[PDB]
Amino acid sequence: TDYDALSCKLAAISVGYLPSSGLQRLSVDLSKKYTEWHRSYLITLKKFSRRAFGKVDKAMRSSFPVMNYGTYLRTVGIDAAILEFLVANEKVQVVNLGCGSDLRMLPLLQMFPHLAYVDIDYNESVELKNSILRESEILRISLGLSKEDTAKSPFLIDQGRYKLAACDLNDITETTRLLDVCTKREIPTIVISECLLCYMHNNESQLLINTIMSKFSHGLWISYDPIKEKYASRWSAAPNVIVNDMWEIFNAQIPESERKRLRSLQFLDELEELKVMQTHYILMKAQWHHH
Ligand SMILES: Nc1ncnc2c1ncn2[C@@H]1O[C@H](CSCC[C@H](N)C(=O)O)[C@@H](O)[C@H]1O
Repeated sequence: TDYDALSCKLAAISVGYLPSSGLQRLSVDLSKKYTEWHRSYLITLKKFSRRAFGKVDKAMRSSFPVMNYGTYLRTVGIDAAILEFLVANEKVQVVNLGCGSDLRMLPLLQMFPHLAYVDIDYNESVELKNSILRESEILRISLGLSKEDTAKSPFLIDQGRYKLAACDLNDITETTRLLDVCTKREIPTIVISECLLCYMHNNESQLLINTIMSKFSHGLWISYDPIKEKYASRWSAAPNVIVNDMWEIFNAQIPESERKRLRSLQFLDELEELKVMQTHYILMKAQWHHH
C-alpha cells in the first residue's frame, strides 16, 4: 500500500497530470528531472525485487482517469502548502513521517539550498528505498551520494542536507531520540504525515502529534488521510487550523487554465465519481508558534 502511493504517482506522470509547472513551480529542467527520477526508481525496483515491480507496473497502467485526478490533488495540494512555508522561511527543515517511496525531496533540495530534509519509515521500508537511491546513477548524482555506504547507525543515508532513517513511530522513544540528533528546536519545521495516521491507533498518533509539535518552536503540519472537523481537532493546540476535503481543494486551489490542461490530457466526462471519492480524502494544515 506504499506501492499504491508509487503506482498512482507513476500513472499521473505517464498521462501528463504531473509535473504541473504552475503549482509545483518546476522549470523545464526540473520537470525533466521529476519525470526521470520516478521512472529511474521503477526500473531500479525491477533489479532488487521483481514482485514489487509487478504490482507497481500493473497498477500504474490500469489506473483510471478518476484515480489520476485524486493523485494530482494529493501532490499539488501538499506541495502548495510546502512552497508557501519555504519562501516565507529560507532556513527550513522537513520531517516526512511515513515517507515510503516519496521523491518530492529531490526537486525541493535543488530549489532551496538551505533546506534540510528527514525521511522516516520502517526498517523493511527504508532498506529498499536506500538500495534504489544508491544503485541508480541519476538518483545518486541528485542527492550527492557516492555508491559507498558511508552512512552509519539506523541512518541509511546521512549526506549533508538529506537523511534517511529507520524508526517505529509508534515507539515514541525512537522518534524523539531521532529528532534530537538530526533536527533543531528553533529552526522552522514542516512535518508531513501523508497517508500515515490511518495505520496507527488514536492513542499512538495523538502522542506523535503532541510530542513533535512540542519539540519544535515554529512549524507547519501538512496531513492527508482517508476518513473533517474530527480529524482537524487532533491539532487543536495549534491556534491556526485550516481543513478541507479534496473536492474543496479541486475547486478552490486549482486555477482555471489548470482545469483545461487536465481536460486536454484525459477528459473526465462526469465529475460525480471524482466528488464522491475525494470528499472521503482530506488535507489539514496546522501552524503553531511558540516563542
Ligand atoms: N508505525 C510506523 N512507523 C514507520 N512507518 C510507518 C508506520 N506505519 C505506517 N508507516 C508507513 O507509512 C507509509 C504510508 S503509504 C504512503 C507513503 C507516502 N506518504 C506517499 O504518499 O508516497 C507506508 O510506507 C508505511 O511503511
